[PDB]
Amino acid sequence: AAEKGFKQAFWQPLCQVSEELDDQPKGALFTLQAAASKIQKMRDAALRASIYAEINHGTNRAKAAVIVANHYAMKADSGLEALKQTLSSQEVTATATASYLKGRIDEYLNLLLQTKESGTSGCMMDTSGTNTVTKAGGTIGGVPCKLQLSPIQPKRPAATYLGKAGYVGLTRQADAANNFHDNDAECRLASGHNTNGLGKSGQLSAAVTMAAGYVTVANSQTAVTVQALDALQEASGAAHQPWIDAWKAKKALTGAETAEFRNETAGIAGKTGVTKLVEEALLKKKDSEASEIQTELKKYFSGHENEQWTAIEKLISEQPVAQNLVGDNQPTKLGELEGNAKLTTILAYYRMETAGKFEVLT
Amino acid sequence: AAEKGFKQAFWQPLCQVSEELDDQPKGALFTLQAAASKIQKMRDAALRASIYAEINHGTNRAKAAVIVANHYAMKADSGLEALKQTLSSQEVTATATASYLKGRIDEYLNLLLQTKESGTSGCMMDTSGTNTVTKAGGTIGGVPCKLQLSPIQPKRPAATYLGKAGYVGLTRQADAANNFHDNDAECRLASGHNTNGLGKSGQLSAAVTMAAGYVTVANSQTAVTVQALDALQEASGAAHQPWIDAWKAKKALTGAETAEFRNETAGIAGKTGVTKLVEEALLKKKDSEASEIQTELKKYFSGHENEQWTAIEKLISEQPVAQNLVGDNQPTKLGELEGNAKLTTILAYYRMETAGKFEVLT
Amino acid sequence: VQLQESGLRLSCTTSGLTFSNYAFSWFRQREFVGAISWSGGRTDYASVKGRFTISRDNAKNTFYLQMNSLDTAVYYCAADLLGEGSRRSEYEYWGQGTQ
Amino acid sequence: QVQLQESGGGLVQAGGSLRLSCTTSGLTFSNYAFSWFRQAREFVGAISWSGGRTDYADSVKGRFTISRDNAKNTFYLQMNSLKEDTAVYYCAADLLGEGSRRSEYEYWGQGTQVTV
Ligand SMILES: *[C@@H]1O[C@H](CO)[C@@H](O[C@@H]2O[C@H](CO)[C@@H](O[C@@H]3O[C@H](CO)[C@@H](O)[C@H](O[C@H]4O[C@H](CO)[C@@H](O)[C@H](O)[C@@H]4O)[C@@H]3O)[C@H](O)[C@H]2NC(C)=O)[C@H](O)[C@H]1NC(C)=O
Ligand SMILES: *[C@@H]1O[C@H](CO)[C@@H](O[C@@H]2O[C@H](CO)[C@@H](O[C@@H]3O[C@H](CO)[C@@H](O)[C@H](O)[C@@H]3O)[C@H](O)[C@H]2NC(C)=O)[C@H](O)[C@H]1NC(C)=O
Ligand code: NA
Ligand code: NA
Repeated sequence: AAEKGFKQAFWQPLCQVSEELDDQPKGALFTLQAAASKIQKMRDAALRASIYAEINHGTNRAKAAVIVANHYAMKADSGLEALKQTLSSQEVTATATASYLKGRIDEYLNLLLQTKESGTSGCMMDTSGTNTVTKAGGTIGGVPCKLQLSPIQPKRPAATYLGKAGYVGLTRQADAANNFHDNDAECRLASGHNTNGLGKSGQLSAAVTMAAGYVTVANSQTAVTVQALDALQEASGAAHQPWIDAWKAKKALTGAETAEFRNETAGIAGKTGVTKLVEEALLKKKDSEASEIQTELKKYFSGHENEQWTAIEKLISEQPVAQNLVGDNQPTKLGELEGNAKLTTILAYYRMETAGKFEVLT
Repeated sequence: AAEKGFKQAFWQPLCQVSEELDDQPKGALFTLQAAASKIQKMRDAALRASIYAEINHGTNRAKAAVIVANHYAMKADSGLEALKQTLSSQEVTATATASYLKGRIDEYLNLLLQTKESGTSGCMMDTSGTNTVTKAGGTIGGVPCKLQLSPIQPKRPAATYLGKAGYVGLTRQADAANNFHDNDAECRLASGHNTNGLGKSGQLSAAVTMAAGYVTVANSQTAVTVQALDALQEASGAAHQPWIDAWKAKKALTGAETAEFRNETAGIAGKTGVTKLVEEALLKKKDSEASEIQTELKKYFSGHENEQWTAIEKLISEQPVAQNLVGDNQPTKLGELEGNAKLTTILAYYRMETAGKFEVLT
Repeated sequence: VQLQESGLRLSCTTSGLTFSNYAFSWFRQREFVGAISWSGGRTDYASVKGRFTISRDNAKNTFYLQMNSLDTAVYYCAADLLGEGSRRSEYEYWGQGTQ
Repeated sequence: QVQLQESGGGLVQAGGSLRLSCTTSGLTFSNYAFSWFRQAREFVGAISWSGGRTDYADSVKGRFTISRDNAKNTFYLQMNSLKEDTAVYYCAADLLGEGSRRSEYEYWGQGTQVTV
């Protein structure tokens, strides 16, 4: 009935959204860290290839390793640019919009939870409208609802209740008076009229919206109405804008999965940086024919397919470094070493060795 | 008087906090981008020094440049690791906690704003308690108070209303009945009693807290009480925990200002990576005395003070690259080139040149 | 990520992508039309040289095809990470096309 | 800002043991080498950023040991055969350091008093 407390069919879908929004900051941390980790993996491979080249000057494979190093260094560079220019804003915006909307929802649900007169009469009722609900651990009446922002550890968020289309559980309501409102439970938050609702000496001067514009509480003796949020379109200035903003921000996320962060499997000539480097440093011409590039790649890689790139990478990974550059009895193969700062100083050592060779050769 | 609507002294400090929390995501984006930009500047300096060392192979100047390159590459490496491990978590946590708290505040303030019966009686009153206030633009009675999360663009972090000690404007209130509550304006949100407040047939079962535990609304005919939040300490499980969470997360921010992101002015031997590289690659010993390091640094830098490092960096910055490697009429001196990907492919060109010259000389 | 063609002057505006990291090309149907390098310092044109001009505006995340003396076909934009502006490149992203 | 916070000091009888801790906040602990100094200023001991190298002053070698717990952002000094050891003990951090008393330290704690 109009002007009565809210049964679980009304507020449980809000709890479901609030719980899922709680995971959005966890996904932001996950993606920002994944982007950095992938950049670091690209940098490690660039450094391994660079070290192989310094050690093996004099062979054609050393020049192949210069090409490999350039590829991975360009990937690391472009990944950092993507992290700066694109992912940081995506993940901050998703974190902020989701957390803000969650704050709006949680403040409203916490108000309903506390606005009760007895164990059978209040603003927040169970499914049947028998008992008022109470906070119990991380639930309200058994429904997961923490009404808190949880500590942030990296995790991929679910998209069950907020997905590409909108808020799946926030559908059009055909009979709020019977499906959302109880028959008996008293709740002044259910209307703006003065007899049973928020007005004191008379009705409120206008309808009141709550939960960032989701629920509209009329100033007369009639049931609430709700926004259908399950089929959203991009908009501005809406009365329920925070719902749109969180939906748009979550749907926009790519994760650390654009081309900068992923290795390539389409042959050597088409790999990032390769053709341009062959043209600029080996052919020394401004524009090349595909067959001219293949001829150069044959000299250094013995081919132009993924298998020849993998073979050079195996030579790089198998190459041992000087034992004094690592601990006693520690691994020496480049492929058994990782960490940007660690590999950086190993490259410096071999550059110093190269300097000593040229000092005599010249 | 108890149970009456709230004058501006009550809600204006909440608007001030809300508007400042709105800037936390902007500052997170600013800091994440600043960290990446500083890493990129370190990498550019590493790449310029690396290119100089390839061009000038076999010289003491080149060996100095290998030491410079190693220094800046280690800084770039460590900065990316700090961005991954420390800054990302700091900024996601500050963004989430601030935005969540802002949502809790804004849902409460928006409720007060709408709960009115006339231009003179309502929950949200002006400074004198004469008129209810209205929202126009991003202001409420002239107070900046958008009650929305603004679009996110980078903005340098600042702190005025939420600082190291807490929320400056949220002080102990010794006379809420006269300073917060009006004399006349009616507002059922000001008490839990049934005559003038939220109760219907009787008083609410307990006190109700609002705005994430900031204000306590009694179930009797008595004035609200508020938490003093201007001198916070770390706590867990508090009724006003979201306020503590946002304060702690903001206080924790270091920005892109730790040692990884800042250049050093403490002489050469103590510069990140330098003594270790001299020991490992030049002396080829595990331990060294300071005099042995100074002797090596004299050979390559002509000294061990900042001025000698700066002098090598000036030589590096003045070194031109081949005109074919830049656009028509574009600068060719290394110090006039910037951008990681741009310098990376120049380094690849000169590594190719070095490989070929090594073949010819041997 | 999305490349969205629009528009005679055609526009291709990206979303979810670091526009400045990518070279961009126009194709039509499948025939190559023109390409611009990631830095914007190089352009290459197919049948269309002297009638069409390709350009980029990094600040607007938009790549453009200015067509003069005209096709008929669907025109598609494509992105190539750090590419040199070549029709032979591997393109990581493509639009849906415009008539 | 970055904080290094020493704890565990106090009044201890000579010949016994005491554990000092240094816990960091706001810093990527795994990026830094850490050292103990003391002032009754002199070097006590150091651990490399990787944890693979430690160095102790002659006056404490064979009596004190040092370790790091990256997972807890904590750096330790285990003091044994306490004697001359009374001083304020300070922890200090050195970016990517090798564990050397000669390094430049970017961050310093406030100290903890040990009285033997
Ligand atoms: C993009 O691809 C490159 C190339 O694969 C990749 O770099 C490689 O990274 C791995 C580390 O993730 C390096 O080490 C290998 O790791 C795998 C998986 O742990 C191991 O199985 C390998 O061991 C084999 O090889 C060793 C050396 O040959 C042997 O000692 C061992 O017994 C095994 O036979 C190896 O440890 C690998 O060295 C690099 N490759 C290069 C060329 O640097 C890069 O990380 C990828 N990028 C991203 C973002 O994922
Ligand atoms: C840490 O310090 C180094 C060394 O100063 C910084 O690298 C340097 O960056 C500047 C640009 O910011 C380069 O300056 C150039 O100087 C000429 C004037 O002679 C001018 O024409 C250019 O426009 C530019 O200003 C300089 O070449 C470059 N030095 C080296 C050796 O690469 C580095 O950016 C600093 N790191 C951070 C994070 O600030
Ligand atoms: Na490509
Ligand atoms: Na240092």
